[PDB]
Amino acid sequence: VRITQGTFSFLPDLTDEQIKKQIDYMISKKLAIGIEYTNDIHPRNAYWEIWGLPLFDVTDPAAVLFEINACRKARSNFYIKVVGFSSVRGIESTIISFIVNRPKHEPGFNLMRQEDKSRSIKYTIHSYESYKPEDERY
Amino acid sequence: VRITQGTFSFLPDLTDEQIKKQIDYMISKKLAIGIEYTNDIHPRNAYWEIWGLPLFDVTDPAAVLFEINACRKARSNFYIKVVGFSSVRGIESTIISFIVNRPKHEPGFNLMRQEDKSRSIKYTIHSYESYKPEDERY
Amino acid sequence: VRITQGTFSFLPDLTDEQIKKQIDYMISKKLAIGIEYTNDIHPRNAYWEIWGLPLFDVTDPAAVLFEINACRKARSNFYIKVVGFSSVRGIESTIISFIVNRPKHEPGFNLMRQEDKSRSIKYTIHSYESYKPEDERY
Amino acid sequence: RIKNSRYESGVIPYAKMGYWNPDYQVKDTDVLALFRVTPQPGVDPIEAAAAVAGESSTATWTVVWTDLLTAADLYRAKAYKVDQVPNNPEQYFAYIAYELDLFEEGSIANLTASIIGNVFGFKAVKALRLEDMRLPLAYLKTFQGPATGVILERERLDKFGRPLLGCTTKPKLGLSGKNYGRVVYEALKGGLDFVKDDENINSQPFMRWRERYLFTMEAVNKASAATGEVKGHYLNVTAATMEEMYARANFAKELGSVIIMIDLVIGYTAIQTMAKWARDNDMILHLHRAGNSTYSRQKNHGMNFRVICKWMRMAGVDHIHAGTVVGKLEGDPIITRGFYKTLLLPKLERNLQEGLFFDMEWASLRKVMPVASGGIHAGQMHQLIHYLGEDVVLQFGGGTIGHPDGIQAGATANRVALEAMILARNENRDYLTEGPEILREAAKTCGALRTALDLWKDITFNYTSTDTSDFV
Amino acid sequence: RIKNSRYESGVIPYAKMGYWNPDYQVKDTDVLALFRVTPQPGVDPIEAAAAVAGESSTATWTVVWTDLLTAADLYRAKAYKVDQVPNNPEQYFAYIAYELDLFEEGSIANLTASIIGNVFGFKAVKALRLEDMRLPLAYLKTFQGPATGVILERERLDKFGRPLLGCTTKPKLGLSGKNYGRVVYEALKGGLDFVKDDENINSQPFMRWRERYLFTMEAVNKASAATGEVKGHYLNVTAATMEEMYARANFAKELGSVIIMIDLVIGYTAIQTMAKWARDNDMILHLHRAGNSTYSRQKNHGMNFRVICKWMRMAGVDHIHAGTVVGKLEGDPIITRGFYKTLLLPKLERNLQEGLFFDMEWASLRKVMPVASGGIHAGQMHQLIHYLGEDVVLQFGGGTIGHPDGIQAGATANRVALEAMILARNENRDYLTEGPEILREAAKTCGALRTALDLWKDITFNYTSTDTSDFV
Amino acid sequence: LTASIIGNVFGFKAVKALRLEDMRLPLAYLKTFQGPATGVILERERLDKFGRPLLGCTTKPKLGLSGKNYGRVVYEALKGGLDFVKDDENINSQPFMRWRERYLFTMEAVNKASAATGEVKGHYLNVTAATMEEMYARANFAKELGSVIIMIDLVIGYTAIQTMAKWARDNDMILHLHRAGNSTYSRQKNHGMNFRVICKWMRMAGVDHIHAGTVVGKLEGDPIITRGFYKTLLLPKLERNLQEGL
Ligand SMILES: O=C(O)[C@@](O)(COP(=O)(O)O)[C@H](O)[C@H](O)COP(=O)(O)O
Ligand SMILES: O=C(O)[C@@](O)(COP(=O)(O)O)[C@H](O)[C@H](O)COP(=O)(O)O
Ligand SMILES: [Mg+2]
Ligand SMILES: [Mg+2]
Ligand SMILES: [Mg+2]
Repeated sequence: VRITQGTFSFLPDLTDEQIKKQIDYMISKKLAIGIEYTNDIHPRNAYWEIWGLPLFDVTDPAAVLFEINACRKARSNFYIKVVGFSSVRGIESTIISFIVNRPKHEPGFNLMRQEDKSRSIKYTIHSYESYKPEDERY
Repeated sequence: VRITQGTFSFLPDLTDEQIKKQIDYMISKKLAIGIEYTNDIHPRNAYWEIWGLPLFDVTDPAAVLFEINACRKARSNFYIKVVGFSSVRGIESTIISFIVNRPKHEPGFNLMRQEDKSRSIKYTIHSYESYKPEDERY
Repeated sequence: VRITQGTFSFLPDLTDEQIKKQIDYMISKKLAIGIEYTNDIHPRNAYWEIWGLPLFDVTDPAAVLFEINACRKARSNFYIKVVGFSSVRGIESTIISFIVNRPKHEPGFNLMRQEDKSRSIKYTIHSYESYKPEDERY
Repeated sequence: RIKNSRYESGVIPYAKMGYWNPDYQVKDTDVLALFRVTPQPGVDPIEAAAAVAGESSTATWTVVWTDLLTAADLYRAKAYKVDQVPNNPEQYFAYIAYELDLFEEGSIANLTASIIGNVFGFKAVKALRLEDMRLPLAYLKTFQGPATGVILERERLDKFGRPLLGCTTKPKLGLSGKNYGRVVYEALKGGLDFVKDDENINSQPFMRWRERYLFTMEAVNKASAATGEVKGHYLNVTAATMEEMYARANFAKELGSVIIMIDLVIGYTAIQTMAKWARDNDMILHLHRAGNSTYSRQKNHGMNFRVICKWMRMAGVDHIHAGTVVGKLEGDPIITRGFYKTLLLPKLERNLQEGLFFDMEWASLRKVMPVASGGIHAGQMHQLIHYLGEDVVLQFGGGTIGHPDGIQAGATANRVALEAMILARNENRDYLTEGPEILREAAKTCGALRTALDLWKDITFNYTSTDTSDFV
Repeated sequence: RIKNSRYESGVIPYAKMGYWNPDYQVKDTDVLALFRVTPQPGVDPIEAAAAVAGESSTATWTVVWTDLLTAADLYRAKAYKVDQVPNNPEQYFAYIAYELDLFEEGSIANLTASIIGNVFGFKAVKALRLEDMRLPLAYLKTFQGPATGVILERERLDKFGRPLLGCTTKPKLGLSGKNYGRVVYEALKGGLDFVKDDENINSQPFMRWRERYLFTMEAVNKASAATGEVKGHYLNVTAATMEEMYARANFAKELGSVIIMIDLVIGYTAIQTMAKWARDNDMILHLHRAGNSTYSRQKNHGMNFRVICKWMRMAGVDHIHAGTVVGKLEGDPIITRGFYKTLLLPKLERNLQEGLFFDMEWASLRKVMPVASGGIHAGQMHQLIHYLGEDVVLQFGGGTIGHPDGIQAGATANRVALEAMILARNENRDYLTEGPEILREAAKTCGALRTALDLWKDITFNYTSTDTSDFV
Repeated sequence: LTASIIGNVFGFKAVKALRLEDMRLPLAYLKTFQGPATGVILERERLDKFGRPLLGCTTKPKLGLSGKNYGRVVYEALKGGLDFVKDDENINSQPFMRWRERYLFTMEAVNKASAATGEVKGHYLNVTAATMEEMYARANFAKELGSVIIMIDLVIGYTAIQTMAKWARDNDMILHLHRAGNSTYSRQKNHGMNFRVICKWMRMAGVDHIHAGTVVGKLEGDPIITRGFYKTLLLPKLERNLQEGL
């Protein structure tokens, strides 16, 4: 499948040129920029692994590109995303999150249907790769 | 196993000659004809994938045969069924559904028995092929 | 007190001349006319004693006056009222009820206040004359 | 493969989609609605009527093939007649018919979600007013109707042959529970049948609800023992959540109150829930139509109050305010007569002057008692009886409490005025014309009434009505 | 003995009764309301403003001595400023201040019972519109605010940086539960974040609610497994009684739905009850403003939608439909901008052009997600982003299902169009002007979008807005 | 309805015999009734079985099997190709087999058969009992175990049937009615009540299945009169036809 989590995942995978322009957007909005990664892309997997510590006052986009490329080099068969956080009072949350690296092939998800009361079903979605240990995925 | 979902699945797999006669029946009853397919034959999998859009005013059975054969050519290792829908007020539902294509070998289903209160069990039926990713089934 | 049950009880006690005109009103509306009496004027005393049987097709007001006066003669120290009933489908109820006789002096009512949960009270209203047996009232 | 017919993708006008059919024969099971449509300049009236019909039933702005998966022809609503409004070239009366199967049984919410859901904000229509509706016998039978109803109400009160008299406590806001009970006792003892909370009296810093309920019930029972009458006070159970309303209603039930009141502003689901509660707990339910004139005042847009009268008689309310012709609030005599007929009659006959556009049988659902309130006083009594009739609750707030000699005196004045007037009516006197003299004659024996007549003698509310008939 | 002063019995004008005070200093705890008053010919504007203030707070038509039993001077509402409406000699803007103590904490019902209770049907006022309200910090803190709120909603969905995409299932009425689920699966798999019941889909002869809930949840979970996204479908729990609504809401809860929807037509008490339920049960609550345009369309009478936006953000709703500027329903760009600001911002600044007459702090109550729906299609994407911004749910019913190549293709077209547009926005391109070209460029790679752009290319809804600004 | 129509008149001395043949129930009255909890169309959608009759089987011997053995028969019949198997109408809870065992063992058999065929399978668990509380207990346990269907016997009576029809609608359960006791009044042409009347009353009440006869079986069923019964149960509008007794 193509995992369509992330702000731009129905578009082609962004080139470094396109990523740089998005980082300029994040810098103009004074966002803290974080790089996160996982090989468990369950929609409800709220906490991907953080690559270091979020870059807080960023003036130069190249610093962020360097870290994205460093993460890609160390975690090639992982999903990597860039997150932009706003500390402004009404928000205090992520305002942009997009995928910058995908493994070569995504298997997809298994859907478990447990029969419960009458026609009610309890569902479990589980990625096929997460039936393999972490070190053996993708 | 032989999946016995479908109106004629205890009989031998219908020849194109037999299918044509069933399409004549659907045409005499002014049914909308749909072709659907899946590789997850769980009994409760209510929504198989639609092959295109349902053929609504069909006069010639050969048009439907063409699409059944086109689906079989593109989805050879899938379950394919033909559905006939009636828009008549008391009905507004499917009145015939039969399998026109089966993969070469069907593994069957796993039965999970989770122990709950006293001797009550919660059951999960899951097809063995659906433990494999979609692109690797059958 | 002056019991103000009845349609015209804030006005002076109606003269026979005034009663006759009210009976003409009841006759023009084809009402069944009933004469009822009691010496227990509790507001919730829904069933006063009937003086005979309701006069159904009345053409002459004098017939009703005769019965009102006969009731007054036999039950002088009782409350007597004239009731007009309409059998018309949406109604099937009394549409006028007024007092035509009152005893010479009305004592009034006692109010009992039984303390219940917290500041809630359960109330009993009881006419002072109904502490005397029926034959000894008024 | 792609479609090729009436169901091929694209935008075609609503009239071509099947929502305009001048030859449609109205089935007895159809819900019929009459709209006053003002289309935008350039929009054909037939297309506007079809647009209203379409968007209140099955259509959207573009063709969708999924219609074919339903019995589309039956579910489409059809505008079947468009007439021009008598003295207005911009407005049209559009008659639309809706199939019974489109509605959920017993639900005012589902009915309104289709009829008034989205069409009033449709760009192509400049203005739109829902004037009347014919609700079919088969749909009407899925509704409870009034919990008590006029007939049973009068039997529980033992009060027949005359209007009932009420009073809103004044000032509207600010009294304590203790003082509220004072006013209630005085007015009921003085001769009123009912007194009520004002619609905005609920539970506030100056007075929370439990005190008012406790003190009021003491006053109600004292007044009952002092008069020999069944007395009541409308305890207002309006609250923010359903649980809080139930708490207030159940406490009123525990104390033995004969009646409670709710405000329209709680909404349709809360009203229906309370109507059922009232039927199950032998409680008279009074509705105050708070917020109603936000949409019913103007002739060109909104919803005419007779529609709300039908929906609320269906919902199950026992009293609803229906206007005084001569009071401080809007009420044209001919249009107000239509409202009263809608609430009280077993069958409605089409009468264009009253705005009753459809004949309608009421499926033997009980009658709602109309309430006439706002800026009225004794003196107007003869025309109140003349315009509003016998089955109405006449409420005098200011007309009672504003009396110089006290609240008891105010109440007596109103009660004596009422009784003298219907006595005269029953004697076949022309009470409309002789009215001032009937009152003057009764005033000779009742000083309280004399003072009331002198005080408010010249108070009249002569203003031009906004909601008027189109056929006069 | 009888009184002799300001409190002696009689009728004196509302301005003399204390409801007009041009020197009143607005206390920070006051509820302020702005009314557009059209008095009847002959009624002085100041007297009309005083009449509105009086009857929405403490007065009645005649003097009542009982005022003296309260701190009357504090409880009286005061009209403190009357200005004439810029290009209309008949209309006046009246600013009225109400004391905090007049209102029940946390209750929209009590607030409305005073502000819109009776004054709109007052004979002396020919027309009356409630334009705006300043709700004080201390009153606002007694309200829950949005159950989830925009920020938490996006965190539960893991969707940030772009508008969310939805779709109403069409035809509006007539589909079965099984077929409803078909449409839901196709649209969600194709790329929409949400699909919804239409406001009038509740439980009817053609489809009862339990089937739709069961089949829809199967479709939602299949779509989620097929995309790797959190998906949802607004299950409509609107019903006739509160118990029936709770039953539907609780079944949706049991099945694991992330969202449910209600219609404004259920009323304020039912809405507040469901807002609390949603907070307590981690459910996103969508409000459909059914019936809203019955009172908000006309500039001279009713209630402007920004007032309903404030009341519903207070009540606790998570989504409310706030209009599309370019769609089939009414939405003037400048007035719609005011609505969006009311729902999304922490503090509102007075801006006469948008109709925001008061500065207002929102007491840190959560943000409501505006929903833009009705007659929109890809192609309008660049101006949808331009007028509505980032935090909005863009809903394409016909714009998805009406696509010739199927529902999945419709959904993809809309999703690709959205993403390409905010990508371009983020790249600092003038997307308003370059918009047609951005879409055309994305269409080269996505056939589904190309076909959507061709199909609805010339569909525009150019009509004159009724609800317009007075300062342009 | 029945308290007026069949209340006292059948024992009236002046009438030697009396039979209720048919009734026209008006649209406005019909709308105050729920109708079938599931109904044919939705039932087939929940089972994913269309175009052919459904096949069932009553377990035999009627009385005497244990819970364990009842489940054996259910498994074998469902795996072999039947869509449904059922309790016999007089199988409720008795010394030889109490109800909880039968429900537990049957559901194991139903799920094994489903996994063995790829079909939705079911067994009509009979919830007939002496009191309403006991019926609710049995129905709710069937609900807890995930049974797609339950069955009741006419002999519980009209109020219990209506109460269970509402329960079935609210709990997504197919409700089968066995017309036990029906032929006590419907067999003879001169007195009693013709079964088409009971068909109308039960379609109104809300039942999802009712036994309507086989023409060629061991129980009474004239082809023309039986056709009338089937039309009453299945059609949206009934047309007057004197031959069928409509
Ligand atoms: O608040 C008021 O103004 C009233 O209490 C009347 O007081 P007064 O008796 O002292 O005037 C009523 O609620 C209005 O009649 C409601 O209007 P409508 O009846 O038109 O719904
Ligand atoms: O019923 C309708 O018409 C819609 O489903 C839109 O359908 P389409 O997407 O197929 O046009 C929405 O509820 C309206 O947008 C409501 O209006 P508003 O948003 O103005 O409240
Ligand atoms: Mg009032
Ligand atoms: Mg909609
Ligand atoms: Mg048997």
